[PDB]
Amino acid sequence: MNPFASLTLTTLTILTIPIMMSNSNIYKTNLYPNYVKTTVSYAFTLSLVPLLMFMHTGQEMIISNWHWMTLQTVELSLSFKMDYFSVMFIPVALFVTWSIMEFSMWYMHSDPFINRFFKYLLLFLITMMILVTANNLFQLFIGWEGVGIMSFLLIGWWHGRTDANTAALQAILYNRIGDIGFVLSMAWFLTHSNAWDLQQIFMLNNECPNMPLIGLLLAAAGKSAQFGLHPWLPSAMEGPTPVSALLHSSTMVVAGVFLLIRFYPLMETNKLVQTMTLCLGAITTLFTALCAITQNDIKKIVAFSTSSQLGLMMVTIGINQPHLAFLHICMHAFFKAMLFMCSGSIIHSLNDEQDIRKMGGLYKAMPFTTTALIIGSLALTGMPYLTGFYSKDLIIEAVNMSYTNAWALLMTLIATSLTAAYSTRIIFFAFLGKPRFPPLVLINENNPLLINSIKRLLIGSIFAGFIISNNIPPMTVPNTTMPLYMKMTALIVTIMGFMLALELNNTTYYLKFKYPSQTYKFSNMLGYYPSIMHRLPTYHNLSMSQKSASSLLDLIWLETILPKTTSFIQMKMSIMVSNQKGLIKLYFLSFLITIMISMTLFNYHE
Amino acid sequence: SGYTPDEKLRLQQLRELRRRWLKDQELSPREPVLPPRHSIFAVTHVLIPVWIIHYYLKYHVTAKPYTVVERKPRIFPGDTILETGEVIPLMKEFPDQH
Amino acid sequence: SFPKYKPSRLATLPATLDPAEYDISPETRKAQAERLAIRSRLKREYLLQYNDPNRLGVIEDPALIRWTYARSANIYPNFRPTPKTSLLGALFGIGPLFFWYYVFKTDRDKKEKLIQEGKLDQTFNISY
Amino acid sequence: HVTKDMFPGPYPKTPEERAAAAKKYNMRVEDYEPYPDDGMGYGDYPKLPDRSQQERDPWYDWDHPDLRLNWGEPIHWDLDMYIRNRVDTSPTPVSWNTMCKHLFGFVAFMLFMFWVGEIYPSYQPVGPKQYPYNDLYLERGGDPTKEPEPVVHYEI
Amino acid sequence: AFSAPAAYLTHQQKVLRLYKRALRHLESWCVHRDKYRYFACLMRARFDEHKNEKDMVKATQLLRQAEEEFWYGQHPQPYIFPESPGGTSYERYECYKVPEWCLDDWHPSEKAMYPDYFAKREQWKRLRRESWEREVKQLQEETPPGGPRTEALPPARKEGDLPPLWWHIVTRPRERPM
Amino acid sequence: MLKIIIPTTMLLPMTWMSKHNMIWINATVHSLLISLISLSLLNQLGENSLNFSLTFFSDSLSAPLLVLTTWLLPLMLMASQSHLSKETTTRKKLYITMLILLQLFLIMTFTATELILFYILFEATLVPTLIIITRWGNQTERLNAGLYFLFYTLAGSLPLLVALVYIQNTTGSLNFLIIHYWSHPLSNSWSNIFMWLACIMAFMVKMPLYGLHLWLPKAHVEAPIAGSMVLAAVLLKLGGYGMMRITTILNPLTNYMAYPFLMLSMWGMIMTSSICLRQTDLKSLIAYSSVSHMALVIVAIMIQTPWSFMGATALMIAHGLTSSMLFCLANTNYERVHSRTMILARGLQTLLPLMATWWLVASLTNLALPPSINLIGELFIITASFSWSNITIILMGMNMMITALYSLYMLITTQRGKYTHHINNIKPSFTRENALMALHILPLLLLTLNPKMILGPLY
Ligand SMILES: CCCCCCCCCCCCCCCCC[C@@H](O)O[C@H](CO[C@H](O)CCCCCCCCCCCCCCC)COP(=O)(O)OCC[N+](C)(C)C
Ligand SMILES: CCCCCCCC/C=C/CCCCCCCC(=O)OC[C@H](COP(=O)(O)OCCN)OC(=O)CCCCCCC/C=C/CCCCCCCC
Ligand SMILES: CCCCCCCC/C=C\CCCCCCCC(=O)O[C@H](COC(=O)CCCCCCC/C=C/CCCCCCCC)COP(=O)(O)OCCN
Repeated sequence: MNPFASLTLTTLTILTIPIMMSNSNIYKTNLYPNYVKTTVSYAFTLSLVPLLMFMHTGQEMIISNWHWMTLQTVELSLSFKMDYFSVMFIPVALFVTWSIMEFSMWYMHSDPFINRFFKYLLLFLITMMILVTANNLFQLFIGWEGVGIMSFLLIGWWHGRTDANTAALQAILYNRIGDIGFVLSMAWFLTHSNAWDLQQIFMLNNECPNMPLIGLLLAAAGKSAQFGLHPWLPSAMEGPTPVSALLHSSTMVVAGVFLLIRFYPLMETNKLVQTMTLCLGAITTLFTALCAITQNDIKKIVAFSTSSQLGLMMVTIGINQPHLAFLHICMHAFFKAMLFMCSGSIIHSLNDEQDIRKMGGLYKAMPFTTTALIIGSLALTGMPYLTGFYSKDLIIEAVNMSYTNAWALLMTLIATSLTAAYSTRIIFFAFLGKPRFPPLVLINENNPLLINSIKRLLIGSIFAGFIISNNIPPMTVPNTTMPLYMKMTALIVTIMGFMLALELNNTTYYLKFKYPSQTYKFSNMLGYYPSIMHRLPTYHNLSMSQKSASSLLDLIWLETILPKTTSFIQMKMSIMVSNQKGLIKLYFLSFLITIMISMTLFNYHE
Repeated sequence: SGYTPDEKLRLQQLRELRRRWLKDQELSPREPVLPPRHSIFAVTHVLIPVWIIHYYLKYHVTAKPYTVVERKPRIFPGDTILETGEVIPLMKEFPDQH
Repeated sequence: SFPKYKPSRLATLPATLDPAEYDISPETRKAQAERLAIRSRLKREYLLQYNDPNRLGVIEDPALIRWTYARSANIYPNFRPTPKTSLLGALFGIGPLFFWYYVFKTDRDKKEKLIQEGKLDQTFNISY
Repeated sequence: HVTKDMFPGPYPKTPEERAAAAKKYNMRVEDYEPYPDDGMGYGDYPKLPDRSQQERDPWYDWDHPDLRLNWGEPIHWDLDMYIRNRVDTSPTPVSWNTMCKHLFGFVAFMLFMFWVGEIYPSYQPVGPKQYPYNDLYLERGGDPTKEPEPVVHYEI
Repeated sequence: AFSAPAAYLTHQQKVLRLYKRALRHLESWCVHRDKYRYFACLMRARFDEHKNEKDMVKATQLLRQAEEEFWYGQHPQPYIFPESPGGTSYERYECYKVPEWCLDDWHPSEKAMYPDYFAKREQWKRLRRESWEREVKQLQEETPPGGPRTEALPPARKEGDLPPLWWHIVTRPRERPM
Repeated sequence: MLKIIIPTTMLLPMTWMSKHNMIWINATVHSLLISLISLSLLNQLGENSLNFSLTFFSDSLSAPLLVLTTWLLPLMLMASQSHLSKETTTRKKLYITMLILLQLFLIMTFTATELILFYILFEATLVPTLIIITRWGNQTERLNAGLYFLFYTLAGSLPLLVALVYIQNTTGSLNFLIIHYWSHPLSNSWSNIFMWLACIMAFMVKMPLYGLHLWLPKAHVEAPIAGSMVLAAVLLKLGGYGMMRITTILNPLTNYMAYPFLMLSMWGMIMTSSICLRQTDLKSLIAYSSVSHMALVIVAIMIQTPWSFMGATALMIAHGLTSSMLFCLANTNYERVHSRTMILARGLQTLLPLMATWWLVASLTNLALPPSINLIGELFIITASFSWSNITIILMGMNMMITALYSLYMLITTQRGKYTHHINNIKPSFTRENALMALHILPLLLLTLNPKMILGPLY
């Protein structure tokens, strides 16, 4: 038999073995995190082989190994799609998870439940692999909700902290709204195409109507934190930094984009949903970028950067460039995970401080962290011949040269400048200048776990773009002919962002003080979206849920109409019937009345 | 300004008590009185699972129609088929705009 | 001088912006002392049971019991059929039911008379 | 041990009833004010200020520190709505009715501009892409028995 | 956190608290140390300008308009110490705090490990049991007839007395309990 | 069917002749044995039901319900023996006798061939339940709860009796097979409209339909733990089973007589789910959740499609397991702290970790996480409703969100945060409680592997 299927399935199978060993003796020892890390590294090196097979001959496969259940004309089977997307995304995710687990072995060393933490990370990885390789919509929904619940459990890691529980429930709430659209898509696809698998859906939908695509778009907007349902991603920074580095920056967050990429044959047949996807993406990238440039918490800045890049992925899905969008997902994983790990090393060195206003001159104190964060910032901004460059510069080129909404294009360019500005803010504030942290200096980045993990993602962020771009078949008709000014548009915009952010940051040394502009207050308080949307709908819903549903209806009117009325009436009739004075005169008088009535209204009637 | 006499005295007493308690939370040298191969990982975690899966796919899953479907391989002008020994003729003498 | 801050329901007025805490009279101070005394008597009553060595169990709180009783069992004894109560009950009770009846009945009538016309695109719709 | 006169009752109208009620809830009779006497069913229970639990002093030594409550104190009718996992009424830097204006204005401006950019798209000065075999007629769903109309392109 | 509160804040306490808040928010606005130091001295001076005012009414109005200025000019995102009530580590270790009474429900096999710790715990329990009644009696002695007036507690006054209501203050779990 | 029934009856004198200290052991062992024997009814022919005799028959609709009943009895015994320890030997035997009589009535009701026998057993289930609630209920409010449970049920079921005897006079039979094979359309007349209502309202009040649901919070909250377990797991499903059986003689009238019940069930789904968000009592919250789930089942039965019937069967079974587990979980804490208020005990994960795991799993199946059978049933019903009308997705979508909200709210309020300082009597979890939770949970998870067993006749 062909090796391709056995290796692709073994890659996902061996990831479940440390979960099976969870009840075993190894879990109670201090050897468990290293064991999980080693397992993940072996899974990565194994998944490297099917990638080679595809890059050589373009091999793709689907495996329907187990039949689960059959409803009359519909057959549900455990099926795995092992196309380009699966075999390319599996090794990237395994590589990033390997780096972040090696990082966690250092960052989370004094946590008393580090074993549980490692188990939780592994559970997330398994559910994400399920999400990515699924061939029908039910299995994809399993992976969907699984990463949702692992996100909930990992955000509320420190469950004694109220803000963590709030952020976890917020992620669940926003996701549920997105889920609504997922379930709508499933129902439409079953009552119209009579299937849940991708194959039958592609055959039977040559002209896909609006409703299933709008369901898929709602699902993607929820899962990828787009402008309607965006606020949960920055608030998910309540979790430990490794959770943020893997789950909320480079892997789980791209699922909505990945869902839209899985269904691109249907979306290229509908221009309305493409317009909607493009517009939603354009507003999201610009808005998140705008909120990021005034934030003082380092994790918040990187989370808003992640939201902005997800918006960019959605705009490149909107211009009918699914393959290009997928490439960015792979490229962005490397350097965004590295950026989060660098922020984490900083936070741990500075006694769990995350505000950049108390981080001084670390350019010399933390040389390796500085090198890595600078290289990651240059990859994020699209520096030439870097991983970021192939993915982002091509996206800007394609958005410039397509029949596209003009406002979306303008917002995309402004966001491309904003990206340079926020990156500049982090470097200027965190690494340059004089120290602003407390005097007991505990700075120490001399741990081989941290250095090795960050160096691994650093080599990735430098070379993966070139290697991956040159080792895949071309699915895109390249833009070869464009005006020089248009060609330099990404570069021109990025340099403008660099220069203007650096100017406005240099002007903060001056001994001059002014009160904040209203645009500043809008940018810093996140457009007041969480101030209003997290108080007004929640208040009104909870208030109506008590005052109207609970009290006015259940406790009062539903009681009044059926049971209380019955009791009151029967009580009145019992009092009327039974309260006789016991005088035979009165009883006998009635008997006379009764006798007269019967012999007249009964005896005259025959 | 500052503490009252009773406040300071009570804080001192509570401080002494608390420091004694924290001191006595320490463990003695014996406290946890407990009552009474190089390549082994790659063979039980990679080799054994791939034996079970390849056996399962080769003899059970592929024993039924349409369970493992591979998209058919690309053919190019000038390629030679393996089964029939066919040769697909090349492609029409390009205008050669060198 | 500076632009003023106006409070609302979901963003209340800060204490330092409250004109009431800057207009102090002796009666206000006596009220504050009374409140502190009430808080103090309650605190001592709680701490005497909290620190008791011989006390095992859950200290019972009459304020919590009053809250749950008022929120569940005391509601119907204190209900009166009022124009407000009756109108709100009718609205929030039967309004939505008729709204949804109209919506669903309209949609299904459209769909059925569309099927009678031979016009719906029902191909491949075997499962229902 | 919570006897019968410990429990909320009907709306008090005499001042002696108001005094008994205020004492039952551990309040000053000057502070205790019940809900208006409509038929809502609030009855005896006190109408406390509508602040959240997030607004309370976090530096005080509460009996229930995360709830920010003291044992025996009157509990707000809507405690479970204000537990600070939930609705927050804390004062904000910018006024409500100013945040609302800015948010609504931003969103309305973005929607208007996206509709405008839909009317006025961007494109390149190019002709429609051309495809060889009658615009790939057999490729895009075929039906090879109905003689498509010849789509023929000319060099330029 | 440790001190019993009073019925109200004096004008002086309000003024000091406003001073501290203004300084902290100014430091939030003035990131760098030198610029903050400059503007903090300017703040201290502007604060000292009205230091020796005798008219209580005008002092109150100065405090009021100062509070209005602070509210209009506050930082929307002031710096918070990580373990402070708004910090990113505020209640991070509350899931690790286990009450000490849980140790009595341990299995005897669990207490077989750690014999010395549990002997010393039995000593502490003896101490509390033999101090309780004196604590109650002392609190009844030193307290006015109309109940206590503040949340303040008296110290021990005799030879071998302990400050009343000390057990749950002395036996706090820890602030990094694991 | 006799092989299952006689041993169940035998359980009666076995417990009456047992030694005072062996009643729980004996009853539990032989209840489990009976459950194992019953497990053999899941083999179904396909085209038709298994007709053992003229009096009894088993279906694919029926088989899952019987196995759940027999499995629930030993769990009720495990849950009861803690709070019944102080009771006299005779009263403990009487309590066990009530549970056994309830199991016996339930098994017969599901397998009776004709409607009059089904009606008699379906009504006989009222007596042991009422006795359990009113005699062993902890609170004073139990007496009121018993009256509400009785009267709401009889006010629906007596018109059903009249309708059934009328139908046998006009048709000649009430045997379900004859009823099915000789089915004829119901004309659109006032007589037929009232016959439809009299055939439907008893099962509606059993479900319960929204607005006729007020008996359920009372009865489920005031009952002892085993009473609550059997009231939520099995007794609610009598309405669904009876409706699925009876709607064969009601066509084509159901096409428009179902409109008000569909409106009530969808909007009241939203209503009861929202109510769960502001609940101070922990049992009250689980009761209203049951209401919300049964509203979904009512919709599924009213729209009369094969997918909706499959979803209804799966949801009935899954709800029966999950709701019983949630009631037992709440009862453990109640046993600790002797109060039902949800905010009394907080941060219990710090004190009881394995019980927190049980809490998490029960809360995850309550919100229908894939690929649990709760989601299988809910998804099938939602698809059928979408086919019925595309606008149902809005209501269905809203319900899914509110359910996640209150499920995780309950989990977070009881397990997370910090523990109440004053309560110091929270002892470690007993082996009995952990085993009870596992015996609820393992069967549900096992059911995912073989979904068809709980799917029903339509499958
Ligand atoms: C709180 C929860 C309680 C449980 C919910 C119970 C729900 C019961 C509702 C019954 C559903 C509908 C009943 C009958 C169907 C149609 C009703 C009628 O209004 O329709 C028209 C009937 O026309 C008029 O409306 C006549 C009926 C009007 C008199 C009834 C009084 C309704 C007022 C509402 C009282 C509330 C009832 C429930 C008490 C709690 C149709 O026109 P027509 O084609 O000619 O008649 C069809 C019958 N034919 C064929 C024999 C001729
Ligand atoms: C489409 C169907 C659903 C649409 C939405 C309908 C309205 C939903 C209303 C939800 C009511 C839930 C009430 C109970 C929630 C629990 C209480 C709660 O969560 O408190 C608020 C809690 C705490 O606030 P924080 O700021 O995070 O605190 C940090 C400092 N401590 O935050 C929240 O979780 C509130 C979340 C409410 C979201 C409501 C706004 C969402 C609006 C979405 C509309 C746009 C859709 C997107 C369109 C995409 C393009 C196709
Ligand atoms: C816990 C609350 C539950 C309340 C349930 C109440 C509703 C039950 C449904 C209606 C009850 C009575 C129906 C009668 C039983 C059916 C018998 C039948 O079908 O015979 C009809 C007879 O139909 C009737 O006579 C019924 C008339 C109604 C008499 C009693 C009225 C009681 C109230 C009616 C409305 C309430 C029903 C819905 C309320 C639901 C609960 C809120 C036709 O037979 P013929 O007489 O031969 O006619 C053809 C030959 N000429």
